Amino acid sequence: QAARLRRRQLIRQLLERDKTPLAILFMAAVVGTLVGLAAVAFDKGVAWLQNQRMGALVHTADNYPLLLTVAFLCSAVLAMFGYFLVRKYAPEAGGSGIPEIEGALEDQRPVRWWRVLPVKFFGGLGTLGGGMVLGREGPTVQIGGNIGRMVLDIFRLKGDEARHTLLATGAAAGLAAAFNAPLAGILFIIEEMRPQFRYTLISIKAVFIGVIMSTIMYRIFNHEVALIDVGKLSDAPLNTLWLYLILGIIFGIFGPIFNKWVLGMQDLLHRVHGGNITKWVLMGGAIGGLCGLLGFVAPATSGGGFNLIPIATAGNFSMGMLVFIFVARVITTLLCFSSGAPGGIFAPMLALGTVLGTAFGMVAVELFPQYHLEAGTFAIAGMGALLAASIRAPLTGIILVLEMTDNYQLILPMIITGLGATLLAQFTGGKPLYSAILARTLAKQEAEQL
Amino acid sequence: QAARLRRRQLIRQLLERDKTPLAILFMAAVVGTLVGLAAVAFDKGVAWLQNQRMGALVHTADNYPLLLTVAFLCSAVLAMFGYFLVRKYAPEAGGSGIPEIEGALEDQRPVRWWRVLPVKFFGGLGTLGGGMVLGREGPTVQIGGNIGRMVLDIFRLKGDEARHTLLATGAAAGLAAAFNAPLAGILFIIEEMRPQFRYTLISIKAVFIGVIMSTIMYRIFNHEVALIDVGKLSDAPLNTLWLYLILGIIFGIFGPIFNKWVLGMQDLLHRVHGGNITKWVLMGGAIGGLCGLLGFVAPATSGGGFNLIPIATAGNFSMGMLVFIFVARVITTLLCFSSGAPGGIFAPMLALGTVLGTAFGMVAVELFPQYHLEAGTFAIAGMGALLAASIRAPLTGIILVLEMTDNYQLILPMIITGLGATLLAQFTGGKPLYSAILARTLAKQEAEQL
Repeated sequence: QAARLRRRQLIRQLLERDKTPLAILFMAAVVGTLVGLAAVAFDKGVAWLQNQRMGALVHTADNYPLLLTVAFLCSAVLAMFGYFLVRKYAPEAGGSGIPEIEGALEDQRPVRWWRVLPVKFFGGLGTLGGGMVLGREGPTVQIGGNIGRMVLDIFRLKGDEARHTLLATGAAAGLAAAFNAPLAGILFIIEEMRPQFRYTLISIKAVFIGVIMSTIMYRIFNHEVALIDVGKLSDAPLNTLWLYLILGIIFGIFGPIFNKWVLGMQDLLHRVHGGNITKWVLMGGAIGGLCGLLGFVAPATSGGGFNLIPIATAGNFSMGMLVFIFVARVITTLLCFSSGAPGGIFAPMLALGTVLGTAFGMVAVELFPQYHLEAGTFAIAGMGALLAASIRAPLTGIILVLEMTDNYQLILPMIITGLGATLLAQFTGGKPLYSAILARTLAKQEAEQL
Repeated sequence: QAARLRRRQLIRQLLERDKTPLAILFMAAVVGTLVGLAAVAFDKGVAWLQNQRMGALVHTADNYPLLLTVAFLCSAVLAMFGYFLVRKYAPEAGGSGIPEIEGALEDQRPVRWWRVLPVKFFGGLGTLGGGMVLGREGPTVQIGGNIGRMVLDIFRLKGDEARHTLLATGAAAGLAAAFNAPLAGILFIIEEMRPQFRYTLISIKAVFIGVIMSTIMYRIFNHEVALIDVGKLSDAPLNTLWLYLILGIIFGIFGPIFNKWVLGMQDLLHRVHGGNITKWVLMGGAIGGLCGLLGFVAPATSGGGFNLIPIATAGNFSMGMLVFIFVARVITTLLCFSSGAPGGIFAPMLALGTVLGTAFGMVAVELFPQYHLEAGTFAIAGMGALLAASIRAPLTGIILVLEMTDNYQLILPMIITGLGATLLAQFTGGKPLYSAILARTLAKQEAEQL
């Protein structure tokens, strides 16, 4: 008897499908333009801070320790400013922000646009211009979601659909304009950040409008220079796909170890300061001054993670340097992100994945010679593999790497590794990172209520 | 006040995420291999039948009307076989198949793998080798869904998640092996074919296994024959994006008119025969014969439409011929899909979109000289536009055209034309075609449920 009414409802629902009102479809363009302006202001600010920190070496270019000490000092105070702002005015700004946007899409974790926008925009600017290794997409995604919550009370719009829709398209535009990827912004909304346990009416056309009205405002400035440039590499033949599957096995068995390391280092770095604000700011300044000293000398194991990647793929880079770069980048990414720093972790995961991919490719080109292999394709194949192993977002983790490279023909070696890094991460016994940070924060929020 | 237990359940849900059983994840590989085998068997059979229908002219290459009438006769009987099959044995194999899989995934529309596979695999072979304007997409997606139901009663696997997951990965691999696109096959499922109103539990990873396990089986049998081969066209600068927006407005004002034309032609060709099986298969023979005739003479306005796109973009063509090609293609697609013949209207939408894109580009290169334009860019921007304006699937309509063309440098004109198509196809008042066909057959089912 239930089949009589569900078809009567399904006919009435299908004859009015994908019909979203013009109020939402126009308010999703102003948030796209605003996030597109704010993201390029963020990028110009971090580029200006990096340029002035690189130009500060010519003041005293004679003494080595007294030359690195002033770089350590400015990278320390530029991170203490951001840490002090985050711990004082809005403690929700810490971490990567994508778990709090995911929480705000499911009615917990209240977003405060009046409070957390001009502490994120001025704290992430400091701790990203200070040479720390953080992906500059996390603050842009949180800034996008909070600009979406800003322009819903500024223009006083009402409804239990608009506060899902504008909150989604802001966090789509923030991921689109931080990577110059106008498709990964949509595919990180419809795959990961949407609530996977409840049906919501997130307007996909409004997400489209916000993504293109932020990608246009990203491409008006800094015209067509990409964040990563590498030419059309060698095509991957059919008989070598099992090597990419083996790389997926390695990445999937590495992923949950990285998640356990991050979730343990968070407890350790919280225990070493005990909740004291001044001790936390001093520890953040010390841990950022490490990030800036390695940005000054031996500059490969620091920075945003986009000055290292295109020279590892199809480039001269020895394995003895490569294993040190991998170990040091694990250490300094674990120090940066797992310390409450305002900053996301996509670009360090992409850098770790492409360094381990270059390592596996340099192993395979000497171990299996009869395929006439190239070591450059394994870096592009394993770029979107640590994302598929630790975020468990293996469709946008492949679409982003296909987007920012313009190297199509290894889409099947990319997608094999993107599957095999999630199969042997589920069967290993891991959890997704951006769904575990939200669970930990929700447990900490609930356990305070006695 | 109700947040004393729902977030406590949300913590338990978020900790246990992406935990798919190994039985589902292993049954999602045998369906991938079987769809990858059946699709390339379908493609090799339709290629062989096209080869015999093309080599039949060598036997009688002296007389024009006696050469044309035997082509008319074989193209008529090759469609009468498919029409007689689809009307005698399984009447649910008509049309496209994606509505009869989307309705099957809503736990309506009962799947019959014992009855729909050996009618589609032998009738959609004949009506596509005969030369009708049908895609090889619908008959592969429906064969995929029926295989996904076949290996669930073969292995007698019981579940409330497996009967949607296998039915989803079959219709994922059916689109992935029809275009050599292992990303459009997933982005058709997680965007369009899933339940858009009810909360479902389609596991993303088990679609993701079967897509690559079908793409490998595709590429292992067809060596290197790409679908569409056009070179790297000139990238659109940011002062001519409004031309792609205007093309999107034209496509959006065309889209619902095309949908209403198809929906009207369905009732017209239903009323012209009145349920008579012999009159219907004679109508199918006439509509196959007067499409194989245009396959022989003036061969642009027939076929799947993939022997036309490299001539349309980056090729010499006249607008006075292109107008006739467009109107004849709309007439023959209207007469071929909307007549119950087993064939998807997906490739005759791609060909129509790139024809209208070339017709916009060859107007704009003359009307706007100072832009230093190139007419082949607008064809690639308009190929992914009729899907966004009539199927209203504007994400897979962009990812698929990015797959089978390999032109990333115009991804922003492509996405602008796609959403400018869906905006003026929503504000005109149209419905998506795959959600209108399902609503019409559900209403026809409710009519006979007295």
